[PDB]
Amino acid sequence: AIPMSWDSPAFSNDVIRKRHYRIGLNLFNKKPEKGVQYLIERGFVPDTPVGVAHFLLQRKGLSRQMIGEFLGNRQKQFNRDVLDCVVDEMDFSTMELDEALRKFQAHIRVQGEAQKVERLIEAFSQRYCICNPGVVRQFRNPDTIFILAFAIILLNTDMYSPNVKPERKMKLEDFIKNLRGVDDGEDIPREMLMGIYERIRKRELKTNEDHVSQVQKVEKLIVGKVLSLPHRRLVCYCRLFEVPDPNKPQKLGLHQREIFLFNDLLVVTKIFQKKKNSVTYSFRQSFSLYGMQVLLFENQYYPNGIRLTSSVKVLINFNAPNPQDRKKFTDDLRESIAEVQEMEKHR
Repeated sequence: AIPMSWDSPAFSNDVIRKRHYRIGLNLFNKKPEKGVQYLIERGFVPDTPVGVAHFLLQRKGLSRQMIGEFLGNRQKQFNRDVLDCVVDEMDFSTMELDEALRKFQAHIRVQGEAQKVERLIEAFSQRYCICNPGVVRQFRNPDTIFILAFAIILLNTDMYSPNVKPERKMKLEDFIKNLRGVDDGEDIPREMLMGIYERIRKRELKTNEDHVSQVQKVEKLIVGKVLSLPHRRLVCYCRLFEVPDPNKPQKLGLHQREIFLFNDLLVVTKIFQKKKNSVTYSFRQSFSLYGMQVLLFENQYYPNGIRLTSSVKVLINFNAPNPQDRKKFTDDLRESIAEVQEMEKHR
C-alpha cells in the first residue's frame, strides 16, 4: 500500500550505517565503556585488543582526552592490553626518552588526573625500556625513566606556560639541579639532560588536534550574551538571514546570521568584529536538536525559506541566500536531528 519514494528503507543503507558509526563515537566521547561495546555489537571493530587499539589511534571523531581516560584504567584488563597494544605499534629505538614521549604524546593526551597519567607514563616507560635496553643499563635503578618522563612533562609545562614570567621559568641549570640525586642517589648523565632541555626548548610537546580542537577555536570566536565538550563536534557553518515576518518583504542583507551546527546543538550568531582576516560572533540564541523539525517553505518574498519547529511552536524563520546552501544546510540539520533522536537510548 505504501508507494516507493526516495525515503524508502531500500535507499537508506549507507545513511543508517554511517549514522550508527557516528553514534558509536558519540557514546565513546561521553563514556568510552558504553561507546566501545556499541561498535563491536554493530561490528565497527573486532572484540580484539589490537582491534580496539588500531581503532583508537586512527579513527577521527574520537576525543583524545576520552581516549587517554580509557587507556588509563587499571581495573579493566582489556584497557591495559589495548594500552599495551597501542604502545606496541610505536617503535622507540635509537631515540632519547623525550623524542619517544613526544611520539607517544602525539596520539594520547597525557594530562589530567594523577592516577591515569602515572599509568600511561608507566606503560610508555616500559615500551621505551624494551626498545632501547642499552640506555636503560646506564641507570642504577631503571625506575628512574618513569621519574624522568614526568620531569620532561614538568619541564614542557613550565617552559610554555602563559602564567610564568620568562625570567622565572626553568633554566637548564635549574632542571639539572632539580634532578640531582634522582637516580637512587646518583645523577643522570648531564649531556642526556642537555639534549632533553635543548629540544623541548626547540619545540613544545603538543598533542595532535582532534574535533574538540575545532570546536574550541570556534568557541573563542563567539562573544557570549562553553561548547567544547568532548562529545560535541562541528557539522557545518552557514550564512542565513533571519525572517521576523515572512508575510512582509525585507531589504537584502538585513538580519544576517552566521549559524553553527553541532551534532547536538544549533547556535545562531551575528557578526560582531569585522576585518583582520576573521571575525567574532555575538551569540544570540541556541537550540536543542531534540523534538526539532525543519519545514521548508517559500513565498513571494523569500524563495529559500527555512522554518524550525517543535511540538514538545515556531522557533525561528530563515531565508537562505540560494537553493544550494538551503538543500545542504537542511540536509545536515535533518541528519543531525535524526542522530540526536536515535541516540535517545531507553535501556
